[PDB]
Amino acid sequence: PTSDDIFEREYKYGAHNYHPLPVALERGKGIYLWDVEGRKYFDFLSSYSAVNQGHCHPKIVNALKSQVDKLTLTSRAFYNNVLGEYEEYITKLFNYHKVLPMNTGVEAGETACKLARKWGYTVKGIQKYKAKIVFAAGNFWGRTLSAISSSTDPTSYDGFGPFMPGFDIIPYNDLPALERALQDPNVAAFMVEPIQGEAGVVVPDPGYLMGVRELCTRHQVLFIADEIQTGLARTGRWLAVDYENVRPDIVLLGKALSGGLYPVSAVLCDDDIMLTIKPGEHGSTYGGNPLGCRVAIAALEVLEEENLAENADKLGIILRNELMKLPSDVVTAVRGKGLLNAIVIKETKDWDAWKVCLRLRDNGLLAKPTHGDIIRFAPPLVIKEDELRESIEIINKTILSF
Amino acid sequence: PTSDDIFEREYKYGAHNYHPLPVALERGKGIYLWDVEGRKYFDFLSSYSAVNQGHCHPKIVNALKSQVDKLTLTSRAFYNNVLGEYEEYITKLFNYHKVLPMNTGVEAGETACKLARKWGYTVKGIQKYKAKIVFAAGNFWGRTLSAISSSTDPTSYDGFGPFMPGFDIIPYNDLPALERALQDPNVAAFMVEPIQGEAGVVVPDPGYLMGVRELCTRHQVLFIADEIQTGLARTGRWLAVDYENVRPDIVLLGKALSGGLYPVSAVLCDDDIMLTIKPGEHGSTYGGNPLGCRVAIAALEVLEEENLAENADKLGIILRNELMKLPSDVVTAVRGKGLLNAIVIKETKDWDAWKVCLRLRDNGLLAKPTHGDIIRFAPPLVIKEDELRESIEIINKTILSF
Ligand SMILES: *[C@@H](c1c(COP(=O)(O)O)cnc(C)c1O)[C@@H]1C[C@@H](C(=O)O)CC1=N
Ligand SMILES: Cc1ncc(COP(=O)(O)O)c(/C=C2\CC(C(=O)O)=CC2=N)c1O
Repeated sequence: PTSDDIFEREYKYGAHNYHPLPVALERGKGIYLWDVEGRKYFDFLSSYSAVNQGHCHPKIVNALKSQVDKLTLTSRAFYNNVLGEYEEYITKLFNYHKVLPMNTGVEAGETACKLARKWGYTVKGIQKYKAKIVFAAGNFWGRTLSAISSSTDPTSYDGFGPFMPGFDIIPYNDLPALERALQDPNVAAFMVEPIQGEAGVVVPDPGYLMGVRELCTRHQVLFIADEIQTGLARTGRWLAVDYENVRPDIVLLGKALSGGLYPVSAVLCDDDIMLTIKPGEHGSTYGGNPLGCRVAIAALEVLEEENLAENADKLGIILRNELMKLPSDVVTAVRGKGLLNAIVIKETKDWDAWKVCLRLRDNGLLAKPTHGDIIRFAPPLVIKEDELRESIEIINKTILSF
Repeated sequence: PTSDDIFEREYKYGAHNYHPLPVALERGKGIYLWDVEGRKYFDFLSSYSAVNQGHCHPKIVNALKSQVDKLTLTSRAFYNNVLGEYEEYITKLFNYHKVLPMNTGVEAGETACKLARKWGYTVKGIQKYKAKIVFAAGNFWGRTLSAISSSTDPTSYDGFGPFMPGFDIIPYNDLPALERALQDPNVAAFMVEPIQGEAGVVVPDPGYLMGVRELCTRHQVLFIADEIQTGLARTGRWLAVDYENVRPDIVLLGKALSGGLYPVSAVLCDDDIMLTIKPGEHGSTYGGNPLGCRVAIAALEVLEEENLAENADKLGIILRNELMKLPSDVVTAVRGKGLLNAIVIKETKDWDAWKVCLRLRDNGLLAKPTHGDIIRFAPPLVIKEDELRESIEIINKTILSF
């Protein structure tokens, strides 16, 4: 089974909704990935920041192994002995009254939208089905019809049919626009990434998140922080909103909540919001199952025990300082926080970000462009300074190779 | 670590979106569950048919244990060695050109709606954005904003903001209604469960599915079969539509696709539909990851080698025959196919379905009511005839003790 055999088999039998970088991995550990021919690569994508803990982290693997012989799925029609322990752990970790467990990032987002509308109708007092949710241009929170209904990316929404009403879009990093939107008392929530990941690591100006908090509070609007990609130590803090000391009304976690071992996502908020949803009014077959819950407890413990936020902070400072040494008639922008970083590749009609990632792959480093000309650099947070130095050398010699 | 500790902790720190049967499980094996006090129960819900293969089936556990050590998540920005093997396997198993992997059943349904809309615009010629999707009253396909927009159950949609446009609703088990609805040329698809599960195991009349297939073809409308619950041997066939030899345009699979070990779903269809979605136009972080694909291959293999379809066919006949022996004063209807079955209870001031289910629990059998008065009986398909008779005697004991 060769890489080309793998490419062709997927092309024949799988949908073509992805165009992946041509590399075929069969193993991963820590910061490293191996393809089927045995070549080794630095992972600088981390599955979009889902493997913050590194691939196949042994403590998470052992949690999964311990629970899978015991009990894996009851559905929430019954109780089991694991879900409560996890719920107590994660609500006490992030200091919210309650958690609503789901599986994928987009499901946590859908759940937040449902809580915001329910809260708007039953607490704020909006007349039924006039509630609005505001989003920021550039946002990505998944691919359901609701989620693409808030997207400004034509590839997400075009051809996918009438869109969800009550979803309004304002520019990112634009407080007066948010103030203007929040003039309308029918607005129930503003959902926003503290740093926009799929948009290309778009870091807003300092004080943006503080102003969001103050505007949402002043207008009695729920502040929903999507931290599915920025949370869990990726940017150098437990939540990226910790950089500004801001407390969202709802927090979304996913991705790294499981170390990549299991689709686990979380909706955290206080009772005044969460309990707007009554028994039978929301759910998911796999949401809150014992296996994902054991995996999630272990994944969070790893983030804490190994001090991965502080490592991400220090190493991100180093990586950004080395990337800013790149020439600028080639790299026109370097941005990021912690180990969520990007560069912007001045795309001639001679070379582009894709060619850059193909040559990075040839030199043993795996990264993928987004929105054409942006290259994200987002390695697992267990990377060491010497490993980061070697990877930076790969990046330098590749960029300069063009 | 008692049952009441468990109830109390979940009340404190978990969302209140379920009201579960008060039983606190900590182990499952095959058809059996054990609670934290050591009490043993027959599982007659099967996590809504996600554990068709029984709890903790060893072949699926070993598949998961074999992969969790190598590679669990690259995202589909890269290729991995497992996904294409699984795609070849499942597509040849069900005789469709391609599969689009997702994680949860609602995500497969959303994916199908997006396929149907995009096919309507790009193949059928419907003007953007006028494409409709027809659904049957009583349908249940998850809890996203889209899915509840097509629901006729007030508990799923009431209070949940404005609804998704372009969905029409007709009665179930009603070919003339479908015929009338498909006069509109802007209809792209009809999505329907071969047997409505959450609605209370509502079995359509013989020939309904043949007539659906005929009307969809006659009017150039996609037939989407949601077999997330009815598929994978549950009703005594690989797909419930196999009872009438009908081939939907799109098939949804979920739940038992992983034996309960991992959230895996799938959307199956031929090229002329599947390839209306181009690269970058749809995906999911965890969709198609190698861990889920290894468990899904093993879960399917279990269903084939242990002959669970024939088992559920024969044993479901035995179960329905014995449930029809119950008194028409208390049990007013019996229905089902294979091991997907339910009874309807005559509600009086001396018993209701919740009371019956609490007493079933006290007698060693776990079931949950749906829509008030319907009890579903759905044990794992690995159950044996003598175990099924023991369970039936627990049901007789319970019903006749009222
Ligand atoms: C994921 C993403 C989601 C959707 O999560 P899901 O894929 O488990 O449904 C929601 N919120 C955020 C902030 C993120 O990041 C990815 C973002 C994309 C990227 O290129 O960064 C691709 C996604 N799968
Ligand atoms: C036919 C069908 N289609 C889609 C979904 C959504 O799947 P999901 O929960 O997102 O994985 C389900 C799940 C159901 C049904 C159910 C009950 O009471 O029967 C409780 C669930 N959570 C389903 O049965």
